[PDB]
Amino acid sequence: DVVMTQTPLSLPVSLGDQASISCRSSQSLVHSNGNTYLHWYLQKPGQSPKLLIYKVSNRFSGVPDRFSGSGSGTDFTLKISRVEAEDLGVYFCSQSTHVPRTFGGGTKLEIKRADAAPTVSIFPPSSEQLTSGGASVVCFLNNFYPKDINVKWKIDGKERQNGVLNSWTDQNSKDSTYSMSSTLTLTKDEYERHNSYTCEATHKTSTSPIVKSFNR
Amino acid sequence: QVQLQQSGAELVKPGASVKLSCKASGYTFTSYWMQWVKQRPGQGLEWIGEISYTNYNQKFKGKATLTVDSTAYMQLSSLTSEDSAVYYCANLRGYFDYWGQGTTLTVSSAKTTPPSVYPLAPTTGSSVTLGCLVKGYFPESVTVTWNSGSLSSSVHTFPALLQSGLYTMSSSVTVPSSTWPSQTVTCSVAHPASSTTVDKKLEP
Ligand SMILES: [Zn+2]
Repeated sequence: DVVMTQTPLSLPVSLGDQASISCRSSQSLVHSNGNTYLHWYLQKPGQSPKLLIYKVSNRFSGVPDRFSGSGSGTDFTLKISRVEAEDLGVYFCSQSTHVPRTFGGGTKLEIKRADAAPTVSIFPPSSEQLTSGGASVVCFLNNFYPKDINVKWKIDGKERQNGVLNSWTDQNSKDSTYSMSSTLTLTKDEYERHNSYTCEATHKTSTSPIVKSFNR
Repeated sequence: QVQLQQSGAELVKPGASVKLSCKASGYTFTSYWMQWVKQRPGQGLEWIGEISYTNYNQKFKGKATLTVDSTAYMQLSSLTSEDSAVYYCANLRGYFDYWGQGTTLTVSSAKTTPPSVYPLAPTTGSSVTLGCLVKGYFPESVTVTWNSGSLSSSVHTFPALLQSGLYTMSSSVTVPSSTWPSQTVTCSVAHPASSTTVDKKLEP
């Protein structure tokens, strides 16, 4: 036990700015031997966590001075001096003063960057998929910012809402933009019955929706 | 340097027991405690135990059973759907912190099923976006590369969604217009559960 709580849960910050992540404990973290075993890790997507700071303010080999830990007893703080795109991920705090060692929930740090409109692309079903009886028509909305975007499928001007799957991408570590795939799947027959397949995206960077279609 | 060699994935039917290993190398095993942590997709991180004088977390009292010795194993017991998470082994001693790659343990009665890979070709522009559609696979864990992985600069891999009991996912890549179809790009999809590896050439 001993619950570690972090605040904030999501922390947006523009490049070059400072970022502060707070972790507080449900009990004092000062061991009877005088050490405070509070630690901070950074978990990047599809990777195990890596240590940044241990025992409140000591850096692990390699970790740059942008990162600094402070705190005492129950309140601890991770500060980042100049956020860089390479810094995005989920920061966790941990304590090993008390058994069982316990972790916090996470503070997903996300970069604030200039607005970007998505670049839509639509692809009709392949011959290969078609010969198997099904037909997925896919649409990619790549490299946009902010993550808020709405996609609409229209089959011959008629809106399609069932059978569509949408997947997002975490903020891209290279340019802080987001991406998304919308996939309308139908049978060969439903597909062969219609003509125009449209992918419409409403994103704030445009008053008028970005549309993309192909006629069969 | 310290290397903690762990299995990549494991699929087991609910109710069975599974024993995950962690091959320690690069250091004298005998000097540091071997820890274990569980992480469920939804971020959360939980400690399970250390070790052959084992010290456990009380919640995982009757689920784990640590053994050792070159290796340290963790045996989980009476698996449920809740038991599907990433399990790591680690040396968490202060300035000495090393984590294994993790072993994804999918607990399911489902049957492994290989992916169907369809190419997605479009036209005009200063660059062209192509992609592949990987559908029908189980369990997750599929890797999609472009040109044996030599094309990485503009690759967006989209998370796997669960459509009708089987996973689906797409990957996209954007190359300059003058290079396609002048040069072919091909996407490689590897589903290890079924020992599948299929390439798909991107033709107009
Ligand atoms: Zn129609």
